Amino acid sequence: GKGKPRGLNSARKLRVHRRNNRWAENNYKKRLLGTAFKSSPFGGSSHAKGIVLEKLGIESKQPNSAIRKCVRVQLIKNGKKVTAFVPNDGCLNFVDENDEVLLAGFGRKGKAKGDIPGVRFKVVKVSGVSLLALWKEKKEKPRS
Amino acid sequence: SVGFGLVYNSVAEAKKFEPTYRLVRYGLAEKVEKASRQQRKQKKNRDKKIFGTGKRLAKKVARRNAD
Amino acid sequence: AKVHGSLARAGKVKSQTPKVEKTEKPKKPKGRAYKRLLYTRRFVNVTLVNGKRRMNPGPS
Amino acid sequence: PRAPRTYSKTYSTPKRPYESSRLDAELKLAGEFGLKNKKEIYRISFQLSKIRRAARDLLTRDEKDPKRLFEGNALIRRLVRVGVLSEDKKKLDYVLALKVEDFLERRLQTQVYKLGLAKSVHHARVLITQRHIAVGKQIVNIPSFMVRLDSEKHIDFAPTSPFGGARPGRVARRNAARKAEASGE
RNA sequence: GGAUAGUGGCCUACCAUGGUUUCAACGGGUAACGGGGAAUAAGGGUUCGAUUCCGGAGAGGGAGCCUGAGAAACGGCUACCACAUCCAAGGAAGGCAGCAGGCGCGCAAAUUACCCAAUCCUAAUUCAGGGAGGUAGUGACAAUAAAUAACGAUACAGGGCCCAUUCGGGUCUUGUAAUUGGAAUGAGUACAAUGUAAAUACCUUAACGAGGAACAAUUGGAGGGCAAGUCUGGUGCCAGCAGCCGCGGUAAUUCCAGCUCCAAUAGCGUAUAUUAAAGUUGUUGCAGUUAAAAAGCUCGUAGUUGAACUUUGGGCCCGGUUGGCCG
RNA sequence: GGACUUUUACUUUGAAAAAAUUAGAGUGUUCAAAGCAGGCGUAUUGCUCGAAUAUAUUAGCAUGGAAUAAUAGAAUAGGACG
RNA sequence: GCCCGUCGCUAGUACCGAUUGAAUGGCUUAGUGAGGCCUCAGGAUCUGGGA
Ligand SMILES: [Mg+2]
Ligand SMILES: [Mg+2]
Ligand SMILES: [Mg+2]
Ligand SMILES: [Mg+2]
Ligand SMILES: [Mg+2]
Ligand SMILES: [Mg+2]
Ligand SMILES: [Mg+2]
Ligand SMILES: [Mg+2]
Ligand SMILES: [Mg+2]
Ligand SMILES: [Mg+2]
Ligand SMILES: [Mg+2]
Ligand SMILES: [Mg+2]
Ligand SMILES: [Mg+2]
Ligand SMILES: [Mg+2]
Ligand SMILES: [Mg+2]
Ligand SMILES: [Mg+2]
Ligand SMILES: [Mg+2]
Ligand SMILES: [Mg+2]
Ligand SMILES: [Mg+2]
Ligand SMILES: [Mg+2]
Ligand SMILES: [Mg+2]
Ligand SMILES: [Mg+2]
Ligand SMILES: [Mg+2]
Ligand SMILES: [Mg+2]
Ligand SMILES: [Mg+2]
Ligand SMILES: [Mg+2]
Ligand SMILES: [Mg+2]
Ligand SMILES: [Mg+2]
Ligand SMILES: [Mg+2]
Ligand SMILES: [Mg+2]
Ligand SMILES: [Mg+2]
Ligand SMILES: [Mg+2]
Ligand SMILES: [Mg+2]
Ligand SMILES: [Mg+2]
Ligand SMILES: [Mg+2]
Ligand SMILES: [Mg+2]
Ligand SMILES: [Mg+2]
Ligand SMILES: [Mg+2]
Ligand SMILES: [Mg+2]
Ligand SMILES: [Mg+2]
Ligand SMILES: [Mg+2]
Ligand SMILES: [Mg+2]
Repeated sequence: GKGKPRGLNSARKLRVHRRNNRWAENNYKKRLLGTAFKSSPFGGSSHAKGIVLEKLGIESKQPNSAIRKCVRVQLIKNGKKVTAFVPNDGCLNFVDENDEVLLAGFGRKGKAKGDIPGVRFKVVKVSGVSLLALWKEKKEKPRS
Repeated sequence: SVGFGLVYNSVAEAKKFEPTYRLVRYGLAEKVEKASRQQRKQKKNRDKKIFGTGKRLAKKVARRNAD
Repeated sequence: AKVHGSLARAGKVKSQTPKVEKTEKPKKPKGRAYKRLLYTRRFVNVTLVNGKRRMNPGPS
Repeated sequence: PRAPRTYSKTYSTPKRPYESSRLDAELKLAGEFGLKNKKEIYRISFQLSKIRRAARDLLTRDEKDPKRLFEGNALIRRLVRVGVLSEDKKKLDYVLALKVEDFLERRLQTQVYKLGLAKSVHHARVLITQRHIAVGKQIVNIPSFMVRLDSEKHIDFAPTSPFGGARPGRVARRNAARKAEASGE
C-alpha cells in the first residue's frame, strides 16, 4: 500500500528519508546552510547600524506612481552597502549624508516591502535619537 | 508585631554569648570603630612589601638623602 | 527602474496642512472607571437600535 | 550561584484578538464585578483551564484509582472550601463543568457588596484598597482575596478607619478644624 | 623489557599482518562544551540550552617543570611567540574568562560604594581572613499584586406602572447633566519606633498631603483580514500610506490633521529568531493520470518484507478484590 | 556441593537511582508570584502536625509471562536414552 | 484580445576571469632549535667516601 516502508525494523530508512527531504524546506535549508550569517547584509542580527552615503529617490513600482525617499547605507560591522527606506512624511529631511543611522528589517522575511523595488530595510534612528521622536517633536537632533 | 527574645542566666552570660553588634544596640559594649575595609586591606598589602621590622629600612633609606 | 528622482518635495503635505490646536476637553477617567463608562454606554442605558447598533456615528 | 527564584505567570490571552461576541461577553463581566482589566478575566479563565485539564486527566483513569481518588477528592474540597463548587454537585464531573462566573462571585470585592456594606461593586473596590474592611482584625486590601466560606461571616469593617469606630479621618477632622477656628476663637 | 601509582602500543626491541567500513567507516562542517533542563500546550512532534546545580575544559598562545597528599597550577616558576610597562639606556618588571572600573567591539548588558551580621570555606584556629558570599546603587530582562477615583441632592428628560374622561409628573430608579454637597484615601512628605552589621526600603505610625491648573495614561488602530466613521478641513498618482489585498490623478471610508470611536492598558508598537496555525516534512498523517512528482526498460546486491501447520480441549481443587442483598 | 545447560526479540513487576525545574498534596505569604512553613496553650520557664506523592521512558540489572516474530535440532545418522 | 525573442535605458544580485591574485584559521614535511627535566662529567667551598 503506496509510499513509505511500514516494517518494524525500517526505522533508519524512515529517518534518512525525512532527513533527505527536509532539505526542500525553504526555512530549514536557510538555517542549516547558515545562509543568514553568510549572505544577508545584517549579521543575522535584528538591526544594524550604518553610515549614510547618498540620499536616493527611488521610483515606486506599478500600479503606483511616486518617489520613495531612501538612503544608501554602509553597515559598520560590514562594509556591506545597503539601501533603506526612510518612513513617514518629511523624515528624509532629518538624515543628511555621512550621518549615522540604525537600520531594521522590513517585516517580510528578507524580501522587499510594497511598491519600493529592491529595498529590504527601513531606518528607525539617526544620530542616536529615532525618526519617530523627531517626526513628532519629542526629541531634537544632536549638534554634530 | 512579632519578634524573638532571649534571656540569659546572667549579665556575664549574655556578654559572652551575644553577637557583639547586639550589645552595641543595648549599651553594654562600645562600637570600637576602625579604618575602612579597603583602608585596612591596603595597609596589609603595603606591609607585604617589607621584610622584617621596618626601622632597619628607615636608616638605610636615610643614607640615600646623602647620595 | 529610476533611482535619482527629485527630493525637493520631501514632507510636502505635512508642511502645508494647517495647524489646528487640540481642543481642551473633559478628563476621561482611567482604569476600572473607564471600563465602567464603557459598560453603561454599551449595555446598561443603551442609545439607539437603528435596525442594529452603532459605535461611532455622526450624521445619521 | 544561588537557588533560582521560581515564578510563573498567572494569565492567558485569547487567540482571536477581535471577536465581538467574546468582547461583549468579557465587558459585561468587567462591569458586573467591578474589574479594571480584561486581564482580571484572562486570569480566571487560566485558573479554570488547568483545573479543567486536571479534572479531565483524572476522569480518564479508572473509577477509584489511587491517584484519582487522592488528588480528585483534594481538588474538590479545595473548590468547596471557597464556594465555587456547590455541596450537592461534589464529584468533579461538575468541576469539569464550572464556569468563570462561579469564580468571580467569590472575590472579596464582590462579597463585600453582596451583603450590603457597599451598594455598587465600585464602592466595594475603593473601600478595600483604602484599608477599611477586614477579615479578623487582619485588614485586607486586595480585591481578589477570594472569600473562603468560613471567613464570609467575618467580612466586616476594620477596627481602624471610620465606618468601624477608631477615628473620623483627616479630611473630616480638617473640616472640624475650620469649623471651630472660624466660628469660635 | 622499560617506564607508571598502577592496567594498556603508554614507550622500546623482536615477530606477525592485522584493525574499521553502505548496519556509512575515514574525511569535512558546526555562528558544538555535555547534562539536569527551556519554549511551544489534542496527541505524535518541533526548536532551544554561553548562562544559579552536576560533569569537563581553560586562564593571551604553546610547551616545560618546581613544590606537594593532590597542580602539568598561571592572583606558581622557566623558555619561546604575540602583546606590553618603567628607565638615569646600564637595566627591571606584567598576564581581570575573580570584584568593580576603562578601551575596543558592536543591535546588544550596571557601582572603581558597605559588610563579614547571615550562608559557609580555610588556618596553628570560638577570635584572624574570605570582591566566596551577603548588603545597598544602577536596573520597564522576565514574573506577582493592582491606584488614576467612590457616594448622595437638585434642574429639567426618559422609560416603568396604576389612571387617562385628557392636563400629567410621583417614587420604584435607567441615566445625560456647564451651578451644587459633604465624605475616603495613599502617591508623596515626615517626629518616632521597627528594620539593618550600620544604613536604605518595606511592614507600623503622630503632623502634612485631591477638586479639573490635577496628584491630568499610555501605546496603536478605525476600507478588508480585524474590534472602531463614508464626519470636517488639507493634498491632488504629489506628499505619503500600505506585512498581504490595496488606497492617493479635486467631493480620499487608507495619506496630513481636528473631532469622534475601537483594542490591550502601566504598559503598548517595531525588527529578527523560533514554536503553534502546518496533514505545507506527513511514524501517527501528505501528495505524485491532467496541479510540483513513477527511473525508457528488465536483471540484481546491500536494505526492508516474507503462506500454513507442532498442548489444544475437558475435570478437580486453593485463596484473593470489588459489587449487590441482607447488618 | 557435584555434574549440564540451543540462541534472541517483546511484555510485566521491581530494584538502583541528586537536588532545583515539572505534575501535585498540605499550610490563609493580607491576596498572589513565592516560601516551606507553621499550629495550639498554662502566651510566667511548652505542647505539637509537617517538610508527602508522581514522573524519572533508551541501555544495564532483577522477577513473572510463553501469544506474536526469529534461532537452533536426526537424513551418507558422527542421532536419542541405559 | 492575448502574447514571443533579439536590440536600447536605469538599478540590483550571482557567475566566468590574466593577476600561478590576496586573506584568515587548523594541521604538517625538512632545516634550525630555547628551556626545564633525566643523565656522563665538572669541582668555586666545606666537611666527614659525602654534600
Ligand atoms: Mg529540488
Ligand atoms: Mg499587485
Ligand atoms: Mg547608487
Ligand atoms: Mg568583527
Ligand atoms: Mg581586613
Ligand atoms: Mg606579616
Ligand atoms: Mg605487547
Ligand atoms: Mg628498528
Ligand atoms: Mg600491512
Ligand atoms: Mg547516510
Ligand atoms: Mg564553539
Ligand atoms: Mg549548558
Ligand atoms: Mg546543544
Ligand atoms: Mg559562545
Ligand atoms: Mg586547569
Ligand atoms: Mg583576555
Ligand atoms: Mg602551538
Ligand atoms: Mg600553566
Ligand atoms: Mg586560580
Ligand atoms: Mg644610572
Ligand atoms: Mg573584571
Ligand atoms: Mg586574574
Ligand atoms: Mg538591555
Ligand atoms: Mg586569645
Ligand atoms: Mg572572621
Ligand atoms: Mg563582594
Ligand atoms: Mg497620573
Ligand atoms: Mg484633582
Ligand atoms: Mg491617539
Ligand atoms: Mg469591522
Ligand atoms: Mg474636500
Ligand atoms: Mg477628507
Ligand atoms: Mg484619519
Ligand atoms: Mg499583545
Ligand atoms: Mg504509530
Ligand atoms: Mg501538500
Ligand atoms: Mg505534471
Ligand atoms: Mg513508468
Ligand atoms: Mg539504479
Ligand atoms: Mg508466519
Ligand atoms: Mg520500569
Ligand atoms: Mg521529588
